[PDB]
Amino acid sequence: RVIGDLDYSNLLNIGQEEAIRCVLNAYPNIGLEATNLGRARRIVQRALNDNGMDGNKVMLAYTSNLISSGLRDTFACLARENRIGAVVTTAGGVEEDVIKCLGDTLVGDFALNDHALRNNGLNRVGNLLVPNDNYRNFEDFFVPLLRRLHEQQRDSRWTTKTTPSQIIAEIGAALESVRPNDCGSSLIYWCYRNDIPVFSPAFTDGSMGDMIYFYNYSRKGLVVDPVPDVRRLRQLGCKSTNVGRITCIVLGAGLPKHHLLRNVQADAVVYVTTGSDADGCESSCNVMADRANGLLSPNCDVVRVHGDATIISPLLLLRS
Amino acid sequence: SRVIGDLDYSNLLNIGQEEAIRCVLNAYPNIGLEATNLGRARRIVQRALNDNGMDGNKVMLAYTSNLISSGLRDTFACLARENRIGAVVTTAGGVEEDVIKCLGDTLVGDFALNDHALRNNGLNRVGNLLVPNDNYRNFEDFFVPLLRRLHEQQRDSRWTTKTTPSQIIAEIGAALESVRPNDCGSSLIYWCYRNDIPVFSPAFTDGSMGDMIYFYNYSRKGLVVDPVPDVRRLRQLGCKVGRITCIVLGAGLPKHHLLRNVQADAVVYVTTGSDADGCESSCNVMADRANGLLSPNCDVVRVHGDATIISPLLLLRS
Amino acid sequence: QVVVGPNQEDLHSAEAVLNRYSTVGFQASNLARAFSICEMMLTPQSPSPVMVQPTLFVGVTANLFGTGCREAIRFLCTECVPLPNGVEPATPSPCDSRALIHVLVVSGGAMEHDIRRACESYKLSRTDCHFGNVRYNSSGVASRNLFSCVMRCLVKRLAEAQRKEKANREAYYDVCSWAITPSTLWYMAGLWMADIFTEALQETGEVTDEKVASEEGLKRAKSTVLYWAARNGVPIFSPSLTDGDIMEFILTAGDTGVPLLQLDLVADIHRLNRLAMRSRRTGMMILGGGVVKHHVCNANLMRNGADYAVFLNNAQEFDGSDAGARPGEAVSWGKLRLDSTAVKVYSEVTIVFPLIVVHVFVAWVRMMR
Amino acid sequence: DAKQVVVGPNQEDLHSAEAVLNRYSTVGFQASNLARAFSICEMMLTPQSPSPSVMVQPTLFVGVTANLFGTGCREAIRFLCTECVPLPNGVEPATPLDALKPSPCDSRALIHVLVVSGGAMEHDIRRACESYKLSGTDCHFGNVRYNSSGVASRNLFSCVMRCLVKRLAEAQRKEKANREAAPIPDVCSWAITPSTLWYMAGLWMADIFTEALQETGEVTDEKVASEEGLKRAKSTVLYWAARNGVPIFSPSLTDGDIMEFILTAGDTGVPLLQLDLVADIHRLNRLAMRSRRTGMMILGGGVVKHHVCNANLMRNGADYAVFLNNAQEFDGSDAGARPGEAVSWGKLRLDSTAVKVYSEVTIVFPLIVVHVFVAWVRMMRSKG
Ligand SMILES: NC(=O)c1ccc[n+]([C@@H]2O[C@H](COP(=O)([O-])OP(=O)(O)OC[C@H]3O[C@@H](n4cnc5c(N)ncnc54)[C@H](O)[C@@H]3O)[C@@H](O)[C@H]2O)c1
Ligand SMILES: NC(=O)c1ccc[n+]([C@@H]2O[C@H](COP(=O)([O-])OP(=O)(O)OC[C@H]3O[C@@H](n4cnc5c(N)ncnc54)[C@H](O)[C@@H]3O)[C@@H](O)[C@H]2O)c1
Ligand SMILES: NC(=O)c1ccc[n+]([C@@H]2O[C@H](COP(=O)([O-])OP(=O)(O)OC[C@H]3O[C@@H](n4cnc5c(N)ncnc54)[C@H](O)[C@@H]3O)[C@@H](O)[C@H]2O)c1
Ligand SMILES: NC(=O)c1ccc[n+]([C@@H]2O[C@H](COP(=O)([O-])OP(=O)(O)OC[C@H]3O[C@@H](n4cnc5c(N)ncnc54)[C@H](O)[C@@H]3O)[C@@H](O)[C@H]2O)c1
Ligand code: NA
Repeated sequence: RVIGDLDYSNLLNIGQEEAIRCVLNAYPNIGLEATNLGRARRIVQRALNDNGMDGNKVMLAYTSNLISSGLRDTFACLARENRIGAVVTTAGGVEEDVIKCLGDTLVGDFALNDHALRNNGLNRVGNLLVPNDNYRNFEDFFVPLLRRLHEQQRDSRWTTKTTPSQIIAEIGAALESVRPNDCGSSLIYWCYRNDIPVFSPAFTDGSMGDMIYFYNYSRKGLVVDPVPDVRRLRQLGCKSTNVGRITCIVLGAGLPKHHLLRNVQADAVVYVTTGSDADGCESSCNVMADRANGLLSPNCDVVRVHGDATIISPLLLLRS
Repeated sequence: SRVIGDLDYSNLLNIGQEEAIRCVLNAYPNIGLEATNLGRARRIVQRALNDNGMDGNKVMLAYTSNLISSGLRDTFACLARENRIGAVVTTAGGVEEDVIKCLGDTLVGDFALNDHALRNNGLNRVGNLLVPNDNYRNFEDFFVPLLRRLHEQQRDSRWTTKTTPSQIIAEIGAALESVRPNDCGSSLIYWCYRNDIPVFSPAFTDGSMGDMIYFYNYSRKGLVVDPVPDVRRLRQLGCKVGRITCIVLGAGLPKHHLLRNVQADAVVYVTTGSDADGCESSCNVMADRANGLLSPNCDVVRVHGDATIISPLLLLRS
Repeated sequence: QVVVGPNQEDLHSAEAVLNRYSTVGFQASNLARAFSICEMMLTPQSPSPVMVQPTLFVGVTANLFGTGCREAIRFLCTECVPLPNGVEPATPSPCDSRALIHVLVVSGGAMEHDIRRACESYKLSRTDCHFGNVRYNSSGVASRNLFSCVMRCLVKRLAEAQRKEKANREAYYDVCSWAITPSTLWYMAGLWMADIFTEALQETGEVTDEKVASEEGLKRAKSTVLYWAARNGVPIFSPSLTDGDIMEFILTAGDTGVPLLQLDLVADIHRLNRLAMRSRRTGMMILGGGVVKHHVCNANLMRNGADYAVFLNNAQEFDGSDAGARPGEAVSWGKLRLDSTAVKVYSEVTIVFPLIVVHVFVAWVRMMR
Repeated sequence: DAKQVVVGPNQEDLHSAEAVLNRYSTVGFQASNLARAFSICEMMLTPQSPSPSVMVQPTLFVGVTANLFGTGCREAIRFLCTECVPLPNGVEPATPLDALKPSPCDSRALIHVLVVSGGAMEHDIRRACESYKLSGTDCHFGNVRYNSSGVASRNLFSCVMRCLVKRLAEAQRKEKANREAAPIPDVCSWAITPSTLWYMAGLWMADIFTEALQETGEVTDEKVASEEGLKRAKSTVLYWAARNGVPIFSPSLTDGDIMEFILTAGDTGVPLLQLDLVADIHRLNRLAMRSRRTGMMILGGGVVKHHVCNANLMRNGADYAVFLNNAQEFDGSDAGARPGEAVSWGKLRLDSTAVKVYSEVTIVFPLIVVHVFVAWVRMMRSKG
């Protein structure tokens, strides 16, 4: 509860690896939004270790643009090790994870001329670039799976695989069959093998909706129903057991944050957002305003760190 | 009151267009969120600019340097011309480019303009605005002589009369009336001199004026800028029938210097910074009360947004 | 041009002030450009590279229906101007929009705020829920409050109508017809808004008289954006409907034995991406960001870009999001054309959006009338 | 058109912070901007050739906003002023070297000149007199709280920064009396400038702490009040700033907590202290103009960000720059300005390399110093 004083000169004799940790360990006492990072790190680290498979659960909510960045490889390590219990992300959070098995995302610059990027077939994601050929290959991978799912839903009275959870789970299965080499580097694949449900209620908002629109223009049938995913996400977020320590890691606050914390009863929450309270939105993570709306319980441990999750999340997920 | 309203926009089709825009600006206090703050701020600013005239009360304006690079400089000039402002608190660029825009014009551009080409074409960028280098070449012709006079005036008095930015800025407006008698009518500093409105700038050398001083001192050393008596001054003007309203458009050195030394009964914030910065510019109402910038009984409203859109709606006359 | 701001003379009329925003720097010039681009969306002209009037896709943030923007969006759905004789419109939820706007994409919880503001009143600061300095009261899911009764009648009406079509139909002519799509759900809600309020006003006990309840129900129903959206026929798309307050009623209405409703998102993306594909000149006004912004831009992607765009939000570019993206980032994907004119107004919506509606939209429908 | 691939922290490099920070280059968004900030800082510490218009050690212009001395960045800035690695073989200082003793501009440390806002160095002094608590009325500057007692209180802080004002007032009176007895030449020599005020402050911090520790009665023995005073006075950056000789410029000093003591010390009858701002910009803009390659690292924005780049404007541009604020560009301010807006004026040069890390300081600046700065003196010391 007090700001510390670190002798940086004392780091010259200790090892360089431990030196960088000596500061990151002191982050809870540095001040301002490093304290909130240090508090968030203590919550995330203890949750990723204790809440593996002991009546406890860890649920990850990330925005779509953060698996366009390199964090998707870090997120994959979490689901690969069965540390995550559930995933909540907008449609793009599922798409580009499968995309980056069919191609590479490149680093660019915010200053790049977007008109020239169009004439050069480059889709800009902030300071990143996704070539159009990546989505041309995604069409080759996804539109067959849509035809498989249509036949599967049609001959089953439209009630066997209608929700995004089952669809995303079979996306990892189809990624295991089609591309057995690169599938090990995708978050959706490990969520299929480790049996981690992925939730994306706004499913058609993205490239997947475009693939569905192209397929549904000739074969009108394939449908999606996201309301059972709400009952499903609520089923996984029910601590009547009273021996549940259920932590929610929300990296980037969009539809993931609300859809997760509204249906899941979390004992510990970590916000990594950038929006400001002046927006008056369900993204500008306001701790006490979320408590008033039922997103945070009055007895819930919660911390909010303000900054780009590209800088925050690696320091939070850094294993000690 | 204290409830969100419901405005039949279709009812504006029959009323006049001017009255229609005003009818909506009048319903801003109950539209919601950071437009309610605009409506509350407008009622404070309007009633202040009307009452705080010559009846015993005071209105003090604090604006940032970029806001006079924009068009608001002419709006501010109307406030000081009418003797509605009691005191002005700018950083340092609020005095420079106000005098500059009598010796030349600022132009509109775009944030996307290539800055390397702007440099090679002698165009200084202020966000989406442009100030040609010729403007500062003329300011060198205007200001360097004024420092030459002030240096003699300080030395003959042994640094007792013209040491503070207040007296310097006051004679800057006087020099602007003498040198350029035509274009001085649009300058804020000119009216602050004629109507006797003190202008405060404790960080005076941070800007083009400091560079002009740097050239002048490199030949004749001796000039002195002593800004600590301006603090005793600004405090004496804020020490309290006694209704002191403070209009702070944009935060920084304008905000702190005003609200730290002046005890205001009404304060209006128009800022963009976020509380996560942990700085003064992030106008936090309760935190500023904790530091003595605002009294706990002070009426205050904070608008979050670009003052370029807010200030005209707050100053628009009734 | 020269930088000039509100003068001595033109500080006495709001028109000249809003007109001089063009010569005032920073975000007033962006707002003045937003003024012009909106008027360009309203000017009948030739299709993209036989004059047409552009079809306007407007996307709204959910919480923005809690504030006074609900009043202005209602105006965009209410008033309608007949198209001139020599201009053609660029051509279950219908798509026949005779109004200023033609498509409405809203976030989850938006129409729930639209419903809830005709039942009670939203309070401001200086159990009750918060979204900024505004406060509303979301009562229990199975409460006696007026909002809960309206939303229960809605869910019950939808469930009973879904069963009828299910029992009715119990390759290319084999669709899941009993599934209800977000555009149809809010459309039918607008049709039923009159009768649902009259029935809920009785079940709550506020007015037991059938006559007064019928008249008061219509008055409260006419205030919602859903009513005029259904009356004039603008489709209200919402792929994020699954994350709104309405799901609290849809889920527990299934806790009494009856199965949950069955949503469909493929019907929405088809109708939306087809209204944009078959369009010939399109406009785009996005209030805020998030799901609504990407959904409208992605719809116009099927038309190799949109022509006009105005983004009113307060989001930043450094986080690399589709909410804080620059207008440029749209043309790289192809969601915004090359021969386009767009602008982003970096400011809170509640400050800039009322000005826009009153300054061009109210004035344009008066020029044409 | 060469392009790198987007890869983030792997399975095998989440066990070492060195490889996490190294891979920040290929993660994306603003961690790549931090990766540049790592590199440009490493260039600022590398002995390079003169300005592209004989190797030199670039002069580093560091800029700090006031409230950051309340948080842990005070510890990192102190490191920048404390450690003194000598110049190698065949390298000159980028700036060829030229009572109220003025500020020496011969910096033997990692940074060479330090510009701050008003109220900054006040936070440093009051953080050896007290201890900041996280979330005599308590003040708030965000997540942190401190105690602000009366101007004439018996708080250790109030005692320190009155003996400082009294020492300055009596020293200014001495210089005024000596130039009164002398014939008129002609500069105003009794006026103290912010650089001298903070320089003579850091010189006096030891004795002032030993005196204030006694006047407050916290320790009654002199030999261990003298020892405790120096120990407290070795924690401030003012001490290492004066010792190693990095000047502390501050044009906004008039807007600090010092003025509460300057004015109250003048309410007894004696006149106020007389400040001069032309002497600071002359020294600052000449330290920059005379240099041959200049580095720039500013924390936050405001008066401090514009003052250092204006100093480099006299030099037709600075060579290196790292901006670390969370300001946005739409308001068109000299805080939220892009690095490009600097090169349009000529503050940053055309043949440059810079980066802006759009994120708060406390997250990034401790990482900056511990990844290159401490590592770069470990390189220059352990290898040999
Ligand atoms: N540009 C993309 O990344 C992309 C790609 C594919 C699909 N989409 C679609 O765009 C829609 C909206 O995207 P979204 O909901 O996933 O997020 P978003 O783009 O809507 O971001 C909105 C909020 O998330 C937070 N945020 C965003 N980026 C952040 C960051 N780098 N660090 C910290 N916080 C951050 C901010 O608070 C922001 O206000 C989605 O439905 C998605 O399907 C976007
Ligand atoms: N009644 C409800 O249950 C309810 C209400 C609101 C949101 N939600 C849920 O939260 C999810 C995310 O909410 P969202 O779709 O509104 O996006 P968001 O709240 O995550 O933020 C969207 C972006 O648009 C901008 N923005 C948002 N509101 C603004 C405003 N009033 N003024 C200016 N700019 C603004 C912000 O920069 C923000 O980054 C939604 O998909 C929804 O599911 C539910
Ligand atoms: N001791 C005091 O009473 C005190 C404290 C602070 C400031 N002030 C006065 O206010 C004036 C201006 O205030 P300032 O210079 O401290 O900052 P500021 O209020 O002028 O804002 C500077 C900009 O830099 C950025 N910034 C500021 N702090 C940041 C942080 N911790 N992390 C990331 N970005 C940050 C923000 O975008 C901010 O808008 C100063 O001249 C000073 O005199 C006084
Ligand atoms: N901008 C210029 O053209 C110029 C000219 C000469 C000197 N200077 C010097 O640059 C230094 C910084 O200038 P400053 O006074 O603008 O401080 P600043 O630019 O650092 O102010 C930044 C903070 O003020 C607020 N702000 C900024 N612009 C705003 C706007 N348009 N609307 C609402 N709020 C806004 C925000 O909270 C922001 O975080 C000063 O010391 C000044 O002497 C600037
Ligand atoms: Na403070």
